[PDB]
Amino acid sequence: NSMATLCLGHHAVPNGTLVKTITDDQIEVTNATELVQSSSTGRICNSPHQILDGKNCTLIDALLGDPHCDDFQNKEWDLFVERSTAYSNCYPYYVPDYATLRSLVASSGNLEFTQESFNWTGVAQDGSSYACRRGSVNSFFSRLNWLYNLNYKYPEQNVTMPNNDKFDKLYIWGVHHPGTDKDQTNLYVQASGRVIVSTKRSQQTVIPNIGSRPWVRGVSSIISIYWTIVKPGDILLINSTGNLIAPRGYFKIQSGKSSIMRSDAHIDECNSECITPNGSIPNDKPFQNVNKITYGACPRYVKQNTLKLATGMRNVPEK
Amino acid sequence: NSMATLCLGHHAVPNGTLVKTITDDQIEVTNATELVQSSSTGRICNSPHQILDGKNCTLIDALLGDPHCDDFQNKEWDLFVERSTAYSNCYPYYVPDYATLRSLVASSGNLEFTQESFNWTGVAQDGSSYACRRGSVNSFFSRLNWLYNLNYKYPEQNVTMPNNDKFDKLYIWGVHHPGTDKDQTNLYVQASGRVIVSTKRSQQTVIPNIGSRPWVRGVSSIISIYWTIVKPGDILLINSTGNLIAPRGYFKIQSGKSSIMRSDAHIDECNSECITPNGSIPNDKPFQNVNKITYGACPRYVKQNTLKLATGMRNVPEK
Amino acid sequence: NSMATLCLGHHAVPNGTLVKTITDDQIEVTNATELVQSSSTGRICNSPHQILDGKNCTLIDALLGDPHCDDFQNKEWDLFVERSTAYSNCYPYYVPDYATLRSLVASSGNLEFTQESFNWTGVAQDGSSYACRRGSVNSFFSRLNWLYNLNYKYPEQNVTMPNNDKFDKLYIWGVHHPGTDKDQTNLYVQASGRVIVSTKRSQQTVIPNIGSRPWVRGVSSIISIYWTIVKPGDILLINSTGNLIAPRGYFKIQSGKSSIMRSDAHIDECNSECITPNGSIPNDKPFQNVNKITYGACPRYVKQNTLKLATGMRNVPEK
Amino acid sequence: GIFGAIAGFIENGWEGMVDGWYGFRHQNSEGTGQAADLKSTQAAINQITGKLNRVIKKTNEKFHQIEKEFSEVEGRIQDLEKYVEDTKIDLWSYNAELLVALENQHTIDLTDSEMSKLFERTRRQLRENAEDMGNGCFKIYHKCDNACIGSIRNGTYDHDIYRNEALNNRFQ
Amino acid sequence: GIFGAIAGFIENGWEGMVDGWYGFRHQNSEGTGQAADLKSTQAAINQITGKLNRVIKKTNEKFHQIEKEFSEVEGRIQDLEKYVEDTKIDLWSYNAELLVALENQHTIDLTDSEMSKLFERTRRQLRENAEDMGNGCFKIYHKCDNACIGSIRNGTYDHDIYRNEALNNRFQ
Amino acid sequence: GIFGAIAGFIENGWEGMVDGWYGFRHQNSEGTGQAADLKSTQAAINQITGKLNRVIKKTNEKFHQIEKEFSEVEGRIQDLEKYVEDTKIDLWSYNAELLVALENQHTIDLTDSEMSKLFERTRRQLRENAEDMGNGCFKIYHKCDNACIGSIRNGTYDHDIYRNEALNNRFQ
Ligand SMILES: *[C@@H]1O[C@H](CO)[C@@H](O[C@@H]2O[C@H](CO)[C@@H](O[C@H]3O[C@H](CO[C@H]4O[C@H](CO[C@H]5O[C@H](CO)[C@@H](O)[C@H](O)[C@@H]5O)[C@@H](O)[C@H](O)[C@@H]4O)[C@@H](O)[C@H](O[C@H]4O[C@H](CO)[C@@H](O)[C@H](O)[C@@H]4O[C@H]4O[C@H](CO)[C@@H](O)[C@H](O)[C@@H]4O)[C@@H]3O)[C@H](O)[C@H]2NC(C)=O)[C@H](O)[C@H]1NC(C)=O
Ligand SMILES: *[C@@H]1O[C@H](CO)[C@@H](O[C@@H]2O[C@H](CO)[C@@H](O[C@H]3O[C@H](CO[C@H]4O[C@H](CO)[C@@H](O)[C@H](O)[C@@H]4O)[C@@H](O)[C@H](O[C@H]4O[C@H](CO)[C@@H](O)[C@H](O)[C@@H]4O[C@H]4O[C@H](CO)[C@@H](O)[C@H](O)[C@@H]4O)[C@@H]3O)[C@H](O)[C@H]2NC(C)=O)[C@H](O)[C@H]1NC(C)=O
Ligand SMILES: CC(=O)N[C@H]1[C@H](O[C@H]2[C@@H](O)[C@@H](CO)O[C@@H](O[C@H]3[C@H](O)[C@@H](O)[C@H](O)O[C@@H]3CO)[C@@H]2O)O[C@H](CO)[C@@H](O[C@@H]2O[C@H](CO[C@]3(C(=O)O)C[C@H](O)[C@@H](NC(C)=O)[C@H]([C@H](O)[C@H](O)CO)O3)[C@H](O)[C@H](O)[C@H]2O)[C@@H]1O
Ligand SMILES: CC(=O)N[C@H]1[C@H](O[C@H]2[C@@H](O)[C@@H](CO)O[C@@H](O[C@H]3[C@H](O)[C@@H](O)[C@H](O)O[C@@H]3CO)[C@@H]2O)O[C@H](CO)[C@@H](O[C@@H]2O[C@H](CO[C@]3(C(=O)O)C[C@H](O)[C@@H](NC(C)=O)[C@H]([C@H](O)[C@H](O)CO)O3)[C@H](O)[C@H](O)[C@H]2O)[C@@H]1O
Ligand SMILES: *[C@@H]1O[C@H](CO)[C@@H](O[C@@H]2O[C@H](CO)[C@@H](O[C@@H]3O[C@H](CO[C@H]4O[C@H](CO)[C@@H](O)[C@H](O)[C@@H]4O)[C@@H](O)[C@H](O[C@H]4O[C@H](CO)[C@@H](O)[C@H](O)[C@@H]4O)[C@@H]3O)[C@H](O)[C@H]2NC(C)=O)[C@H](O)[C@H]1NC(C)=O
Ligand SMILES: *[C@@H]1O[C@H](CO)[C@@H](O[C@@H]2O[C@H](CO)[C@@H](O[C@@H]3O[C@H](CO)[C@@H](O)[C@H](O[C@H]4O[C@H](CO)[C@@H](O)[C@H](O)[C@@H]4O)[C@@H]3O)[C@H](O)[C@H]2NC(C)=O)[C@H](O)[C@H]1NC(C)=O
Ligand SMILES: *[C@@H]1O[C@H](CO)[C@@H](O[C@@H]2O[C@H](CO)[C@@H](O[C@@H]3O[C@H](CO)[C@@H](O)[C@H](O[C@H]4O[C@H](CO)[C@@H](O)[C@H](O)[C@@H]4O)[C@@H]3O)[C@H](O)[C@H]2NC(C)=O)[C@H](O)[C@H]1NC(C)=O
Ligand SMILES: *[C@@H]1O[C@H](CO)[C@@H](O[C@@H]2O[C@H](CO)[C@@H](O[C@@H]3O[C@H](CO[C@H]4O[C@H](CO)[C@@H](O)[C@H](O)[C@@H]4O)[C@@H](O)[C@H](O)[C@@H]3O)[C@H](O)[C@H]2NC(C)=O)[C@H](O)[C@H]1NC(C)=O
Ligand SMILES: *[C@@H]1O[C@H](CO)[C@@H](O[C@@H]2O[C@H](CO)[C@@H](O)[C@H](O)[C@H]2NC(C)=O)[C@H](O)[C@H]1NC(C)=O
Ligand SMILES: *[C@@H]1O[C@H](CO)[C@@H](O)[C@H](O)[C@H]1NC(C)=O
Ligand SMILES: *[C@@H]1O[C@H](CO)[C@@H](O)[C@H](O)[C@H]1NC(C)=O
Ligand SMILES: *[C@@H]1O[C@H](CO)[C@@H](O)[C@H](O)[C@H]1NC(C)=O
Repeated sequence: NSMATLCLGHHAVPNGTLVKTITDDQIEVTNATELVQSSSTGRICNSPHQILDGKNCTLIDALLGDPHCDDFQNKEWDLFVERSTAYSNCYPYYVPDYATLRSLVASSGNLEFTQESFNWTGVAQDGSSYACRRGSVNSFFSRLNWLYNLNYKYPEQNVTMPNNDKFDKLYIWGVHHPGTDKDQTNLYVQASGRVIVSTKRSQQTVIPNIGSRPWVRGVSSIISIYWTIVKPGDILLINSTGNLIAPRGYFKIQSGKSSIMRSDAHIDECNSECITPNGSIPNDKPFQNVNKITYGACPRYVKQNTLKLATGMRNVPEK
Repeated sequence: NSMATLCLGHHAVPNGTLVKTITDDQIEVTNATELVQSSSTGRICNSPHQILDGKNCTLIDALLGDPHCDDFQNKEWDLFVERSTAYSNCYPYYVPDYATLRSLVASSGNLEFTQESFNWTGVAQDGSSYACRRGSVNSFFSRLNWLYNLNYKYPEQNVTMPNNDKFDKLYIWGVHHPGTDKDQTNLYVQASGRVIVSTKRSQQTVIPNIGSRPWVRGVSSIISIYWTIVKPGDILLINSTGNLIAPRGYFKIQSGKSSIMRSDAHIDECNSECITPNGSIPNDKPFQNVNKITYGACPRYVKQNTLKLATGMRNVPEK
Repeated sequence: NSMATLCLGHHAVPNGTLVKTITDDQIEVTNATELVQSSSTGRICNSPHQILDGKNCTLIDALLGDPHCDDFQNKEWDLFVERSTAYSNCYPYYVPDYATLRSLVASSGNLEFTQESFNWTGVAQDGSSYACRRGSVNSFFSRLNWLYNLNYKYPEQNVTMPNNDKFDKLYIWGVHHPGTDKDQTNLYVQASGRVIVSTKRSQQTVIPNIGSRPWVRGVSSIISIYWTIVKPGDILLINSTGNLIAPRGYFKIQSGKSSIMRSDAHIDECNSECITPNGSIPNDKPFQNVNKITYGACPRYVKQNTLKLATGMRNVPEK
Repeated sequence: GIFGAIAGFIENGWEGMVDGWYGFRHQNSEGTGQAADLKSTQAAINQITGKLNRVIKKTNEKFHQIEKEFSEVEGRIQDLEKYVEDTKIDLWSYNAELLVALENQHTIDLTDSEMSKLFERTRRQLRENAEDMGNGCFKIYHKCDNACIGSIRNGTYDHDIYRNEALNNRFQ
Repeated sequence: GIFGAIAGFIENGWEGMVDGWYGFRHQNSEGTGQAADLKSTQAAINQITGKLNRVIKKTNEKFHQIEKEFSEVEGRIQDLEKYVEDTKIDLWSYNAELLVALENQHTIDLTDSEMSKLFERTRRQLRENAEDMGNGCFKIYHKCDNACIGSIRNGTYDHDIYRNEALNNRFQ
Repeated sequence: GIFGAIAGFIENGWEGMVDGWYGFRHQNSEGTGQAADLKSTQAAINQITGKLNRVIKKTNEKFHQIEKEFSEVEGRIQDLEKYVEDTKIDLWSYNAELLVALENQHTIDLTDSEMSKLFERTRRQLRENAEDMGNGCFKIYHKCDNACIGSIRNGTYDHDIYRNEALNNRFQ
C-alpha cells in the first residue's frame, strides 16, 4: 500500500432503552436510569423516625384516655400511625373541630400529661359509667373528671388555674348533654345552664342541650369535647353551672417535626427516611409515584410512573 | 478555465413573524404558531357537557323546592349555570355555610329526590304560607314539611330513619325562627324550644331564636337551612320540641365531574370541550387568556395574551 | 524566511467567580452577577408607599377608638405597620373573627368614619367604665355607644339605617357579656338580653353569656365585637332588648393596594418600592432571601441565598 | 445562530426556493439552476413537528374546583382562596414564558445546525476537487455538467474520476 | 444530533468496543486493530455523572402537612385543600416532564459533541498527511506501522516526518 | 464547551487582552502584534446582555396577601395557609435554581461558539495560503507584513495575491 486507514467511531450496545427528548418522544440511547420511584416493599421502617403504632387506638382516644388506650399515656412520637381497625370503647363523645384537634395534637407530638388539682367544692368527682369499663368495673376517660351531684346538691363552680410555667398549656375539657330531662336533674339537680371557659385571649361558651342521642354502649347521651391553650403569664378560668366534664390537668404543647398518618402497613426493622401509607420507599430518586401522602425526606410526588433519564449516547446499532 | 460553483443556502419569506427567545426579545423567524387562546365566541355550547340552565332559579332554590323552580325536580347536570337575574319567591330563609351546601350539591350533579315516611304523631303537617304562593294559593317548599300544632297542642317529636342502602343520603331540614313571642306559641304552643338532629357520626343542635327581623315578602320570620349526610349503616335521629322544618326524604349524593358556574352567556347549538363564563373556547392551544374560571378539557389560564412558538428557521431576506 | 504566524484566542482574568451549570456544580467564569437580594439596611423607606406607623396601637384598637389611639382617627394608608409593643387600654374585648376583621380593614386602607344618628329611644347613651379612662375620667371606645337603661327601663330598640350612598358601608358593633347576674339587671333591667343585626342578606344574632371573665382593669366582663357590611340599596336593621354595644356610624370601605405588616423596623426618609418586615430592599434582582413577607413590587422569595448568573465566558488561566 | 450558518456565513436566504428549506444553487457550462435538498429539509421539519406535538399534547381537565370570584367580603378563607389561584397563575405564566423562549432558542439553533450539516456533507463529498469560498459556495475546479451536479446534490459523487483534472486546475 | 456525527456521518456504532465510549479502528499492512480513547470517553462520562448528581438529591424534607384524603363530604375548606394539592402535583409533574426532556436532549447533544471533537482533534494532528474520507475514517497517505498509529492516538505524532512521502502520494 | 474551542483546542485564555473578548496575536518580520476583534466580542456581549435583561424583567407586584407567620395554634385552617406558602416557595426556588443552571450552561456554550466562529471565519479567508497548527494558530506560508495582517482582521485579505507564493512554500 504505502497507505494506512484510520477510522473513528463510538460504541454501541445490543439492548438499549427508549427515552423522550424535546424533539422525539421515543429515541434510543445506550443506557438510562429511572427517576420515578414506583414501588414499595409494603412495610414501614422504624428507623430513623420514632414510629408509634396506635393499633386499635385513635390519637383522640389516646389523648382523652380511653381504657384500652392506657398504654399510650405520656407517649411521644415523630409519626403516629392510625389504623383502620381502631375503635372507641368508652363514653360516647363528639368533637366539633375533630380534624383541628387531631392536627394540633399530632403536630405537638406527645401526650405527656401533668396532673393539677382544681379545687371543685360541693360536688362529687370521679364519675363513671357502664359504657367505659376498665376491667368490667365502671370508670371513665383517664384524663377527664366527671363532676356530678353530692348529696343531691350541685353548687355553681368557679375555678382558676394560672400558667406560671414558661410554655403553653393545652387543656382538654368537655360538656355533658344528658338524654332526658330527668337524667339532667338526677346528675346536676338544676335545669340546663352554661359553661364559660375563658382566658385573656380565648373565649368559649357551651350551652348544654338535653335530648335523645343515638344509643351507644348503654347510653343515649353524648359528651362534647373542647380544647384551650393557655399562654405563659395567662390564666385559665372556668365558670360552669353544671354539665361540666372537667380537665384533670394539662398537656405540653411542643412544636416540632411530628405528624400523623393513616396506614395499615406493618412495621419492620429497617432504615429509610421516607414514609408513605403504602410503606417506606427509597429516596435515592427525585420523584415518586407511590402516594402524595409522605413524611420525611421524600421524593416529590408526580403523576408519571416512569421518567427515564438518559445516561449514555444515542444507540446506533449495526447492520 | 473549466469552472463551476455550487452554493448551499436556505429559504426565506417576505412575510416573517417576530418571536421571543432566551437571547433576543424580538427576532424574526419564517413562521410561528400562537399558543394562547384569547378570544371567545361569547356563547356556551350545549355539547358535549350536559348544561342545565337555572334561568331565574338558584341551585339552592331548586334544591329546597321554591314553587317557581318546580321544573328542576329530579334534574341531572354536568354543569349547572346560575344567572344573575335569579330571585327567590318562597318563605324567607338563610343558610349558614351557604357556599358549602351549594358546592356539595353542585358536585353531586342531580336533584333526584326520594320520599320517606317519618312517623310524626300528634302534629299537623304541610304548613303553608303566602309569600310562597304556588299559583294564587298557599303552599311551601316542595321538599320541606312544616310541622305545626294539632288542635293547639304540639307533642314533642322523636322519630328515626335508618339507611339500609349502599349509598350516602342527603337530608335537608330547617328551623323556624318566629319574630314575636306570640308567634312562637301560636304555632308550637310551647315557648322557645330545641331541635336535635344526630347520626352516629355527626351531631347538630339548633336552639330557635324568637325575635323580630326585616319582614320579607309579608312575614315576620325566617328559616335556617341545614343538611345531614347519613352513610350506609348509620341512622338519622331527629328530636325536636317544635320549630322544626322537617324533611320529606333524601337526595342521593354522587361523586363525579359535575360542577356549577356563574355566567350570563347565552346557550347555543354547537360543540366545544372547554366552557368559561365568557362562553366556550377552543382547546387546541395549550394556554388561554379568556378566564381563570373554566370547566372541562381546557387550556391553562396565563397572564399573557400572546405567545408565539417558532415553527421555522430565522428569516433573512432578500432586501 | 517567508514565515508568519497568526494565533486566535480569548481573554481570561486572574480572579474568576464560580457559577453552577447543568453538568458542573461549580465552574469558573470571567464574571457573574448576583440574582438573590440577601441584605437590607434594616429601615423602611416612607416612599412611594404611604406608611402609617402604628406606635402602640393595633389596627383593631384604632378602629374601635381606644383612647390612646385617637391620633389615628380618619387616617389612610397603603401599608399599616403594627409594632410588637402595642397594648390595649380600654374595656376588655373579644373578636370571634379577629384575623378576618383585621384583614378586611387593612385591605380597605382607611379609617374615615362618618357619624349617623340612630334613633335610640328610652335608653341612656355614652356609657363609660373605669377600665377605659381618658385622664382620670371614665370614657369608652370612641366609635362605640354603650346603651343602658333609663329609669328602670330598656325598651326594645328597633332602628333602620339605609345605605343611599354609592359605596359600601362597614358598621362595627358589639354585645356586652356582664360578669354577674346582677351587673346584667343593674344595666339592662332584663335578665339576659338579645341583639339582632340584619341586612337583606345577613342574620347575625347574639345572646349574651353572663359569667365571670378574667379580671382586666377592674372589670370581669367582656365585649364581643361584630362587623356588618351594607351595600347600596341595602338597609341596616337592629333590634335589641339589652346588652347592645351600638355603633355610632360607618366606615367607608374601599378596595385597593392597602395591606398591613408586623415589624419593628424604623421608618427613614428614602424611596423604595419593596418593603419587608426586615426593612425595605432594592428590587433590581429577580429573587430575594430576606423574607417571605413582602409588600409592593418585590423580588420573589427563594430558599437560596446566592445564585450567580454568568455574564462572561469560561475563565481559563495558565501555569 | 449558535452554528453561524444561517444569519452567519450565509449572507441571506432564498425567497425563490419554495420546494424545500435547504438546497443547492449551481453554475456550470450548461447554465444555472436550483434544487431543494429533501433530507435536511425533512430532518428540520420532523424535529419542529415533534417538539410542537409535545407542547400541544394537552392533558389538563378539571371539573369542580374552588370559587374564584366573590361578591361578598368574607376575609380569611377568601384571602386564602384568592392567594392560591394567584400563585397558580403566576407559576404557570412563568412556565409558558420560559417554555416558548427555550423552544424558540432551540428551534433557531437546530435549523442552523441542519444548514451546517448539509454544508459539511457536501465538503466531505468533494474531497480535493473543490475549495470553500467562505460564503456557502464551492469553487469546483473541473468541468461539472448537469449530471455531475445532480450527482453532488445526491450521495453519489465519485471524486476520483475528476481528481486529476481538478488538482491541476488548483495548482499552477 | 446537532453536530451530525453520531447517527450522522458515522453510519453506526461499534458493539465490539467495550473498553470505552469513543475509539479508533485502523488497518495497515500489519493488520487491523482497535483502541478506545480515554480522554473523550472521560469527558462525556464526567458531564453525565455531573448532571446526574445535580438531579438526584435532597432537599424535600416535609413533616406535618395538610390532609389529602377525606372520608367525609365537608365542602368549602375541603375543596380548597384538594385544589391546593392538585395544583402542586400538576406543577411538579410538569417540572419533571420538562427536566427529563431538556436533560436527555442535552445528554444526546453533548455526546455527539465529544465524538465530533475527537475527529477534529485528529484532523489537526494529521495536517496535510491525510484526507477526510467522509465516513469517519481518514486515509493516511504514508506507510504507518503500529508505532505511529499509536502515536496518533497518543498525540505524539509529528507530521513533518511523513510530509514528504504523503504529499507525493496525494498529488499525481 | 460543546464546541471544544474554549478549554479545548485553545489551551488557555489571554490575561493580557483587556480591550476585547476575542482577538488576534500575530508574529512576522516586524514582530509584536496583538489586537482585539470587535465584531465577535460585540456578538457575545449582545446575547449575554439580552438574556440578562430577560431574567431581571421584574414583574412581581403583590399587595394584600395571606398571613405567613402565626403566634397562636389554630389547627386546620392554619395548616393550609402554611402549606400554600411552603409549596409556593419550593416551586420558585426550583425555578430559580433551574433558570441559573440553564442560562449559565448556554452562556458557556455560546461564548465557546463565538470563539469557534472566529476561527472558521479566519480559516476560510486564508484559503490555501495557511494551515492549522492545532493550537488555535495558523502558519501563514507567505511574507505578510503588518499591513497584510491587518487586512485579515479587517476582512479584506485577498488570497490569490499570495496564492502562488504560499502554495510554493507549502509543497516544497
Ligand atoms: C371567680 O374566680 C375569679 C378568680 O378565682 C374571681 O376573679 C378575681 O376577683 C378578685 C376580686 O376582684 C381579683 O382580685 C384582685 O386582683 C387584682 C390583681 O392585681 C395584681 O395581681 C395579679 C396576681 O398576682 C398576685 O399573686 C399573689 C397571690 O395570688 C398576690 O399576693 C400578689 O400580690 C400578686 O398581686 C397579677 O397578675 C398582677 O400583678 C395584677 O396586677 C388586683 O388589682 C385587685 O386588688 C384590689 O383589691 C381591693 C379592691 O378595692 C383593694 O383593696 C386593693 O388594694 C386592689 O386595688 C386597689 O388599688 C388602687 C390603688 O392602686 C385603689 O385605688 C383601687 O381603688 C383598688 O381598691 C383585685 O381585687 C382577682 O384578680 C380576680 N381573679 C381573676 C383570675 O380574674 C371572680 O371574682 C370569681 N367570681 C365571682 C362571681 O366572684
Ligand atoms: C327517641 O327515639 C330513639 C330512637 O328510637 C330512642 O332511642 C332508643 O332507645 C332504646 C332504649 O334504650 C334503645 O333500645 C334498644 O337499643 C339496643 C339495640 O341493640 C342491638 O343489639 C341487640 C343484640 O345485638 C339486638 O337484639 C337489638 O335488636 C339491636 O340490634 C339494645 O341493645 C337495647 O337492649 C336492651 O333492651 C331492653 C332494655 O330494657 C332489654 O330487654 C335487653 O335485654 C337490653 O339490655 C338489657 O339487659 C342488659 C344485660 O346485658 C342490661 O345490662 C341492661 O340494663 C338492659 O336492661 C335496647 O333494646 C334503642 O336502640 C334506641 N334507638 C336507636 C338508638 O335508634 C329514644 O329512647 C327515644 N327517646 C325517648 C325519650 O324515648
Ligand atoms: C344520677 C343517676 O345515677 N341517675 C340514675 C337514676 O337514679 C335516680 C333514680 O333512682 C331516682 C328515682 O328513685 O332517684 C334519684 O335520686 C333521688 C334520691 O333518691 C332522693 O333522695 C333525692 O332527693 O333526689 C334524688 C334525685 O337526684 C336517682 O338519681 O336511675 C336511672 C334508672 O336506673 C339511671 O338511668 C340508667 O343508667 C344506667 C347506668 O347509668 C350510669 C352509667 O353507667 O352510665 C351510672 C353512672 O354512675 C352515672 N353517672 C354518675 C356520674 O353518677 C351515669 C349517668 O347518670 C348517665 O349515664 C347519664 O346519662 O349512668 C343504664 O346504663 C341506663 O343508661 C339507664 O337506664 C340513671 O343514670
Ligand atoms: C298559626 C297561625 O295561624 N297564626 C296566625 C295568627 O292566628 C292566631 C290568631 O288568629 C289569634 C287571634 O287572637 O288566635 C289564635 O288561635 C287562638 C284561638 O283563640 C283558639 O282557637 C286557640 O285555642 O287558642 C289560640 C291562641 O293562640 C290563632 O292561632 O293570626 C295572626 C294575625 O293575623 C297571623 O299573623 C299574620 O300572618 C300572616 C301570614 O300568615 C300565614 C301565611 O300566609 O304565612 C298563614 C299560615 O297558615 C301560617 N302557618 C301555618 C303553619 O299554617 C303562617 C305562619 O303562622 C306565619 O307566616 C309565621 O310568621 O302565616 C302575615 O304575616 C300577617 O302580616 C300576620 O299579621 C298568624 O300567622
Ligand atoms: C324590630 O325592628 C324592625 C325594624 O324594621 C321592626 O320591623 C318593622 O315593623 C313591621 C314589623 O313589625 C313591618 O311592617 C309590616 O309591614 C307588613 C307589610 O304589609 C304590607 O301590606 C299592607 C297590607 O296588608 C300594606 O298596607 C302596607 O303598605 C305593607 O306594604 C305588614 O304585614 C305589617 O302589618 C301587619 O300588622 C298590622 C297590624 O295588625 C295589620 O294591619 C296588617 O294587615 C299586617 O297584619 C307591618 O305593617 C316593617 O316593615 C318592619 N321593618 C322592616 C324594615 O321590615 C320590628 O317591629 C322590630 N321589633 C320590635 C321592636 O320588637
Ligand atoms: C359564675 O361564677 C359565680 C361564682 O360562683 C356564680 O355565682 C353564683 O350565682 C348564683 C346564681 O346567680 C348565686 O346564687 C343565687 O343567689 C341569690 C342571691 O341573690 C339567690 O336569690 C338565689 O337563690 C334563691 O333565693 C330564694 C330562696 O333562697 C329564691 O326566692 C330565689 O328565686 C333564688 O332562686 C341563688 O342562690 C350565688 O350566690 C353566686 N355565688 C357567688 C359566690 O357569687 C355564677 O353562678 C357563675 N355563673 C355561671 C356558672 O354561669
Ligand atoms: C326527645 O324525644 C322524647 C320522646 O318523645 C321526648 O321525651 C318526652 O318529653 C316530654 C317533655 O319533657 C315528657 O313529658 C313529661 O311527662 C311528665 C310525666 O311524668 C310530665 O309531668 C311532664 O310535665 C312537665 O312539663 C310541665 C309543663 O307542661 C311542667 O309544669 C311539669 O313540671 C313537667 O316539667 C312532661 O309532660 C315525656 O315524659 C318524655 N318522654 C316520652 C317517652 O314522651 C323529649 O322531649 C325529646 N327531647 C327534645 C324534644 O328535646
Ligand atoms: C370575560 O368575563 C370576565 C369577567 O366578566 C372579563 O373580565 C373583566 O374584563 C374587563 C375588561 O373590560 C375588566 O374591566 C373593568 O374593570 C373596571 C373595574 O375597576 C374597579 O372599579 C371600581 C373601583 O372603584 C370597583 O367596583 C372595583 O374594585 C373594580 O376593580 C371597570 O371599568 C369595569 O367595571 C370592568 O370591571 C374587568 O375588571 C374584568 N373583570 C374580572 C372579574 O376580571 C373578561 O374581560 C371577559 N372577556 C374576556 C375575553 O376575557
Ligand atoms: C320600629 O317599629 C315601628 C312599629 O312597627 C315602626 O313603625 C312603622 O314602620 C312601618 C314600616 O317600617 C311603617 O310603614 C309605619 O309607617 C311605621 N309607623 C307609623 C305610625 O307610621 C318603625 O318604623 C320601626 N323603626 C324604624 C326605624 O323604622
Ligand atoms: C310512631 O311514634 C309513636 C311515638 O310518638 C309510637 O308510639 C308509635 O308506635 C310509632 N308508630 C309505629 C307504627 O311504630
Ligand atoms: C505513546 O505510544 C508510543 C508507542 O505506541 C510511544 O512512542 C510514545 O512514547 C507514547 N507516549 C508516551 C508519553 O510515552
Ligand atoms: C483594514 O486594513 C487595510 C490594510 O491594513 C486598510 O487598507 C483598510 O483601510 C482597513 N480598514 C479598516 C476599516 O480598518
